[PDB]
Amino acid sequence: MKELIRKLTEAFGPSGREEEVRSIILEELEGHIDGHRIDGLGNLIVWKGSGEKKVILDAHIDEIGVVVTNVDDKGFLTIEPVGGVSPYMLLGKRIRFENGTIGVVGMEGETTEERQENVRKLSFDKLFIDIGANSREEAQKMCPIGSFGVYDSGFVEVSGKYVSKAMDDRIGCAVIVEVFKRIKPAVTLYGVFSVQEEVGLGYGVPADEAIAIDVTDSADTPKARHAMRLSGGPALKVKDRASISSKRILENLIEIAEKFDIKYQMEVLTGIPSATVSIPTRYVASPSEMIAPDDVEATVDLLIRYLGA
Amino acid sequence: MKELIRKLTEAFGPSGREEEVRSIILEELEGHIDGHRIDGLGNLIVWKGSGEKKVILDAHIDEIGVVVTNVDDKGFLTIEPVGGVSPYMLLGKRIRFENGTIGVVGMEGETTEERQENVRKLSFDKLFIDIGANSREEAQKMCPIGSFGVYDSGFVEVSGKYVSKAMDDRIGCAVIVEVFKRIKPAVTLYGVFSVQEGYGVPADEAIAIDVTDSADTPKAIKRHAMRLSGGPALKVKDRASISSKRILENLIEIAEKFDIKYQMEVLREGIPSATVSIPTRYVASPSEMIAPDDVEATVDLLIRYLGA
Repeated sequence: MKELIRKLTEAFGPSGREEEVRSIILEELEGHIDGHRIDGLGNLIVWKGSGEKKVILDAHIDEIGVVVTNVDDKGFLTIEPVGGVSPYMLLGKRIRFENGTIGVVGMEGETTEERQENVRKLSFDKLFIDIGANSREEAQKMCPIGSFGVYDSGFVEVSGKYVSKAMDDRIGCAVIVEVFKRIKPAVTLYGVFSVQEEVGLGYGVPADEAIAIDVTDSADTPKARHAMRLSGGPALKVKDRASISSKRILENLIEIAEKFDIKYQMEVLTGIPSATVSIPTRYVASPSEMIAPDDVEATVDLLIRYLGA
Repeated sequence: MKELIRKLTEAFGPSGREEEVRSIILEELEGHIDGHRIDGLGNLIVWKGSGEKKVILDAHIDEIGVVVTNVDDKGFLTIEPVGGVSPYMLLGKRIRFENGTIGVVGMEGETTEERQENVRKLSFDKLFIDIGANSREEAQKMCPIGSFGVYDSGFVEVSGKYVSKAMDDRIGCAVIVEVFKRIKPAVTLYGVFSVQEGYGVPADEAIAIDVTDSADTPKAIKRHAMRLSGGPALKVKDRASISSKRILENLIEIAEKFDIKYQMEVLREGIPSATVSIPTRYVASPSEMIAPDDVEATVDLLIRYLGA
């Protein structure tokens, strides 16, 4: 499953331009789905099987990033965040744009003191991106205003661990894709690959259950609520104010996991019945998000036992 | 071109399941092309010629339709649209599915009172499709969830006009096919028959063969001014590059010189582009109408411009 994860995490698809991720999902699903449609609202819906129960599995395909907002007369670009990206993750980083263009992130500051003051309280109007252009006009042909860029970071193996950009939520996408690749479904199985709605503001199909496959913070680094750990298994979410029928879903998955010796952890926080299953991830919103591949496999196991028979 | 247009418009090809459209196009182009390929999404790319200038002609092969989202206990189907299909265009119609199955669209609410307050606020969950099934089991075996359907309408002549489903954009597909059938190319000519909307074709120019609304009906949309028998419609894009405007200027001189009828359609852009459109009445209904002379004038225009 390693190559599927590389391809998905490495895909270009910031909130706004996810279309290359949709192509990668579909080509990976070629031969494993009975059909696919992109519904009115930007969603790739795929399906397999014909059981009476209709189960949806949903992961979102957009990643955090940057959008170009101005260009200056020397060809330096002004950027603002897309999704929850911190400027501290951007100092000295390279950024990939849609056309292949690579840019370098720098920070303003006339004097040694002015630059240390800027890093103490860093803001996106003290950053710039350098794409090698010399003129406002040479830069606008390469990356015009409104262009999206992403971490120019790719997938690598650190010991057991898998590290890449955009584990949140390309790993959820990979879990769904690998379920469709392996499953003989006892249900009518939908795979829904959504775009997150921008924060200043329902599926195309009726189903009986929907299971969101997400990323959850793995709080097992230095100086760290009985929270989620890498290699603890998939994190089954305990949501307050869940319905009878949602709670039944959660109890199913638990029983499946115990019955089959599938490691899992229970995650407590501090209309179609729904559950949430999350992959524990270190360093969310950085260029080197980290997962344990045994949790990813544990998660595919659990969903195949639950939906496959 | 009459049989070409009948075959293409009547073909089954809703977004996703276009194999019959692709197969008919290739059948019509046998011996007229130098090669083809079907890409990963289902775009068909064909080529003819070896001139220095490379021109892509592009039309899209998918049509509007419905998708089966549920089956009930007595075999009736629930549907959602695929493309811009209006629930009022589905009242009383037949829908044809990929295996030949035919369904009748009905609307819920027996009482004559609820029937006329549904058709005020009509919605796809007031609709069902009857395929003569008597249970979910019959019905799911004929037509599983996720099955696609199209209008069950075919080609007819209406006093010198042609009427069919999916003129948008099978008529653009027949324009491309006919150009390749007739032309001695001076360019390297590519034909791209696209799926849901680079193609891996490096290309000097690209001309979209589309459908435009013919606003020459009673109380027609005021904004539109294109007309059947007015010729191919040449899109004026307010924001065209020098090279895109160069293409449009080239088409106007061809049409003026060879006495071809044409009309001007007025309101990251890398590959230079222009748009040539067939004026069409009743787009998105089972009975879209074109004038064959616009189609022939469009074919004429492209052949005088791209070779002979």
